[PDB]
Amino acid sequence: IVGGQEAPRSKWPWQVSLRVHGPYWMHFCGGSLIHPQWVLTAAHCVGPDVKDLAALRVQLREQHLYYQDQLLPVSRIIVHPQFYTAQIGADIALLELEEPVKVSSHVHTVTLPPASETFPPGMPCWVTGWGDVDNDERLPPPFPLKQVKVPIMENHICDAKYHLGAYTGDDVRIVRDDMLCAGNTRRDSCQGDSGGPLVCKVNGTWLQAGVVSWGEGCAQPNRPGIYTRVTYYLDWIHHYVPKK
Amino acid sequence: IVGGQEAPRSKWPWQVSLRVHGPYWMHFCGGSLIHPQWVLTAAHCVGPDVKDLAALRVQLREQHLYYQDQLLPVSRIIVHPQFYTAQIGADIALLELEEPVKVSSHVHTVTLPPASETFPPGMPCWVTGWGDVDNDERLPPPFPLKQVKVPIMENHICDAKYHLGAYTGDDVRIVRDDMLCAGNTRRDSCQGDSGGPLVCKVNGTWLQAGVVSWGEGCAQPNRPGIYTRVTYYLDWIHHYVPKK
Amino acid sequence: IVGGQEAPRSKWPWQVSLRVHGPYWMHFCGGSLIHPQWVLTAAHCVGPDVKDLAALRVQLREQHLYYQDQLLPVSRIIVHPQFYTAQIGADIALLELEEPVKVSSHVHTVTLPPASETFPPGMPCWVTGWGDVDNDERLPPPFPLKQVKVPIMENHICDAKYHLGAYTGDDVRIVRDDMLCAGNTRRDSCQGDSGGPLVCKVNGTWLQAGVVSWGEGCAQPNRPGIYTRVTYYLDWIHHYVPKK
Amino acid sequence: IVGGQEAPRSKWPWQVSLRVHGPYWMHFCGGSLIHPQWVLTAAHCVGPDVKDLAALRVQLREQHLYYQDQLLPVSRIIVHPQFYTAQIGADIALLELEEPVKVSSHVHTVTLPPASETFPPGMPCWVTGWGDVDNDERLPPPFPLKQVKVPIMENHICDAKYHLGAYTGDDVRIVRDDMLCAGNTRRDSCQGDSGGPLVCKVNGTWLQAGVVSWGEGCAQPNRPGIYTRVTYYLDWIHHYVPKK
Ligand SMILES: *[C@](O)(Cc1ccc(C(=N)N)cc1)C(=O)O
Ligand SMILES: *[C@](O)(Cc1ccc(C(=N)N)cc1)C(=O)O
Ligand SMILES: *[C@](O)(Cc1ccc(C(=N)N)cc1)C(=O)O
Ligand SMILES: *[C@](O)(Cc1ccc(C(=N)N)cc1)C(=O)O
Repeated sequence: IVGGQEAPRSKWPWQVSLRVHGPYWMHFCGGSLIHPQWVLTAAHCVGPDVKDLAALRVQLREQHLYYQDQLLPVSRIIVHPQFYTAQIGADIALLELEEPVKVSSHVHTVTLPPASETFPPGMPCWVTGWGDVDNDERLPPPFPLKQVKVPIMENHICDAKYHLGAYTGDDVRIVRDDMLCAGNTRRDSCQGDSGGPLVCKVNGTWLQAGVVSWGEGCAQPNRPGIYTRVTYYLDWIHHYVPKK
Repeated sequence: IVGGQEAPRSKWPWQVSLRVHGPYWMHFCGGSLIHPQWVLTAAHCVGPDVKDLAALRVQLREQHLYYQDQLLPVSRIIVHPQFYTAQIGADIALLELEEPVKVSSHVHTVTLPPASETFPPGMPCWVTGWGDVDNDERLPPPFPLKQVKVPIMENHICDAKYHLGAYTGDDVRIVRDDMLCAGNTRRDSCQGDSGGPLVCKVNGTWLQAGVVSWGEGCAQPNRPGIYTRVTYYLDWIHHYVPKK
Repeated sequence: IVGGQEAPRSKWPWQVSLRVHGPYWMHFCGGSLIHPQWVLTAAHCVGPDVKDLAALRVQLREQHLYYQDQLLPVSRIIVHPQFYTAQIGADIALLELEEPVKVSSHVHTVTLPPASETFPPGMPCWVTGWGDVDNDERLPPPFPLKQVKVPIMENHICDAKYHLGAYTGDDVRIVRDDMLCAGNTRRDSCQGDSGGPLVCKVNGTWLQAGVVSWGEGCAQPNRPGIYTRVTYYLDWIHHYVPKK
Repeated sequence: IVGGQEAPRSKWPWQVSLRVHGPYWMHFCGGSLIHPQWVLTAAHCVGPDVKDLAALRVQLREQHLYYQDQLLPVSRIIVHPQFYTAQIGADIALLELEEPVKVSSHVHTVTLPPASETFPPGMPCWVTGWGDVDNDERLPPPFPLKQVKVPIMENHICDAKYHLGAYTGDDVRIVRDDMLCAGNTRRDSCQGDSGGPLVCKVNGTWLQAGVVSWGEGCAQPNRPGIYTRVTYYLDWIHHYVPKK
């Protein structure tokens, strides 16, 4: 997370760390607990190539990355059939936990938005994660969970900003309708934050607007971070994730 | 160039090496001389972001990479307008030389293919460049120009191979129509070969079928090399490049 | 610490970690508390070149490296005058803390051996530290304190081993008299443990036999770890460290 | 070679490049031809740990590092028995070529200084090599052979500087008697030059004053380059290398 501060010990009870079997289960992406047995994350964290579930393990919310690990195995990985590359969109995926978790005040789910929310500019949205604090500036130990308040931005205004300084004709759409932009030159999600959540407090309830997807560098001018529009994949998600 | 051998001192007269002003003008992509004044290459080598022409410079064909440079400045860079990402297609771009070249036996142009030629499997095709001799295995000095003979693949079988081991549904074309495939587990282009020419001998003559675009690594099984199908952009090329 | 295990949360009270002011106060060497206001460590961790005290910092014994840092600043650095290189010997130094520490069950001084001791082969000795667990294999997070039990080796046997496979004449001494050897092809200290302690349980008492000084790699055949022999610099240590 | 320029195609006929069989025979040190069948180089380049001659190979003087290689195998390697560390001394070794060379105007031997010769402060001495051009700044291809003119410095003055900014006592001698100093903050030998010649023109003749040995960084303040004193090991050199 570029900019921001260390999230208070009881702030994002839905945050989860996706780990791989390295020399040690090393954090490779984030995700959010949307149902006691399902995790929502970016497909590019686990695709397009098939991953062996043994190599994967989930860590629910924790204030400092490796200090109190309690790795949960995954039972099934579901990546969107249209996903190939983040720039092409559809960068989203579900990880089914082998066993349901026991929700509490410190670990409980995030609410998906209704298929009628647009998350216009002005909304108080936040991105959270344990990713780099700047370009090629990794998060120094003790790996505290950082949060940042980012500003939504009209896809159209965004798409345009992405053409400034580029050879790409304007008739060519860079920012797809299934994506959502947010951030500025000093506030942005970054490498290692992928799969994490962008949640906005709509009418008092934290809703998950998007999933950290891609971008051209961390907090670069005219290059806001791109997130997957949750509302665009609400149905697909529900094919697997029951309502309650 | 995975596989292959060092190329004869008089084999690929159209080969060029694009250089960036580093500590030195180090090579970063190849090209092909298609007109005494224009260089054909992959857009991804010089785009989508705008590049400083002074920071660029073209080196004509040579047997050993930095022994006898004779750098030529580039007058204009013309990246295809629909280009944003290699996977998305349109990975082609043109470079106009400030000054023409005095063609010879060791350095002359390559014949573009006719708009009809499809280069079906069975054609003898070669790829040329100074790139990695395997994944993360950089070409050792004296940096000899290597050539390798690759087998052409039909796009539908190429697309099919690409779906093997991938979560990406089959109704999702991974290998577009403006792309071509060539290569196998022991023969293929690799990092640093991008922008290079895939040429085939069609009826006793060397035509350039494709420009080294992307791939999922180097010489990996079921992930053959993707090249920009030249015939597709034949028109566009000609809009800038005069005939002869 | 190559080989071994994670140490008990109440095992090595004298352990300290030296921190350099970087992006964060990173650990660069171990060190021991031998007096509530004096830290004993290897000269190479802080010399021969003069270091600035504002950049150096001592952290007391902690189970996991960066979790609950409580940095203490250093008042003075006293390297041994005869020091320039580890191989040449005299690899020892003292760090005067700014303020005395409040000794407890978890954090208290280690007993310096009497000038009479030798710690002959067969001594139950242990080395502890937060270093590499193998050559080029850094300590994976959460950085637990490790401990490994190592066999003391007689100098003359150790010097012979150091000649096996080397060009250096036998008459030439590699292992000096102010050095001590301990370890084998499976248990040894490593990069990062430098400056730490090698304590032995002498007649029901923990005595610091040496300081992790140098070696030709971690746990390598015919190259056991070389430690500074403390009895040798006792009088020197005492010119600054009050008795009790 | 920090500072200096590319040496003329006929300036250092005695120059040689030592090569280790890697992915390719990479230059790891320089040396000099002191007799048609022996090469003199710094011991640390080939010791103290025994090396396999099948992996070493000597390339004679060549203007550009890998372009026109002609590797010669070694028959015997003789490391001075007192060697173990450069800071300790006796950094000198001899490689015997399998066959005598055919010396010529471009490739022939250098003259060894007479026992008397001292090389007073200010001497017109030169260092030549294909090493780093600055700390951590490697010599970029085409790897020209570089040279630089460095001023000799008296051992007692040089040793004085090696104490400036260092804890080491003035009573402790850092710059040993079998070493020699040369260079300054903008002209100095560097990483990869080890073993190369330090020749001085003394009364019309180029005499090999020293051998690049060690130093605390390249072109660093109060840390002039330390070379091995040749006059010092003459007798030994001659115990193997015949006179003429
Ligand atoms: C993701 O962290 C990659 C990623 C995501 C988002 C941004 C951004 N600037 N918004 C940069 C990088 C991963 O895959 O590690
Ligand atoms: C290109 O060389 C990248 C590149 C090109 C081709 C392949 C391949 N497997 N055919 C892999 C990578 C560059 O950008 O340097
Ligand atoms: C020390 O840790 C260096 C060091 C010390 C000891 C050994 C060993 N094999 N016993 C290897 C390396 C430092 O300077 O970090
Ligand atoms: C030598 O090149 C190491 C070396 C020698 C001398 C200097 C110097 N500044 N005089 C720097 C480095 C090797 O072992 O590669």
